[PDB]
Amino acid sequence: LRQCLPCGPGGKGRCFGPSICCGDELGCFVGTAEALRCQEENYLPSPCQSGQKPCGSGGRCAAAGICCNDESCVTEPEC
Amino acid sequence: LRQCLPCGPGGKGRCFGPSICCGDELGCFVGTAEALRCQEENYLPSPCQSGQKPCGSGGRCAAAGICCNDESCVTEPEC
Amino acid sequence: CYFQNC
Amino acid sequence: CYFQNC
Repeated sequence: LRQCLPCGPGGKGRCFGPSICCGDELGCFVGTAEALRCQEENYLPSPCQSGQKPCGSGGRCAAAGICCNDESCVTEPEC
Repeated sequence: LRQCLPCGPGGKGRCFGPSICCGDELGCFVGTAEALRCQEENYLPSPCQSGQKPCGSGGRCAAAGICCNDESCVTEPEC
Repeated sequence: CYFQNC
Repeated sequence: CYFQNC
């Protein structure tokens, strides 16, 4: 059980997908420079999952009011 | 016919949703500081739509390989 | 306003 | 690797 590689502003956020980096007080970076290091997960053998509270289609609450899976992010009031 | 309010790094990107800011060489900011000014669209009477190439569920290609509508962003190789 | 929000 | 990608 591990969250995926850290990313973004001072490694505060964490990876939810190859191109998704989200943080508690950060929000979500979808395909921005902050998400570049998230590609590295594709190389690690061990399976990871970030977030804690599940929502939507196999997603986890990535940031405030944001639910993300490994390829998308959506607004879910329950996050 | 108008794109929604500008946002992000040097107002280079534009709004796709109340909390979504995307840019050509920027990527997508979902619920980050760069998307704060996107809330302002909710106040303007005139309807707007950013992007050009449609994709997914009523989305527009927001950035490289990214499709977004007013509430979500997903990876679509066709963008 | 966003198209589907107007 | 991301769970559904592994």
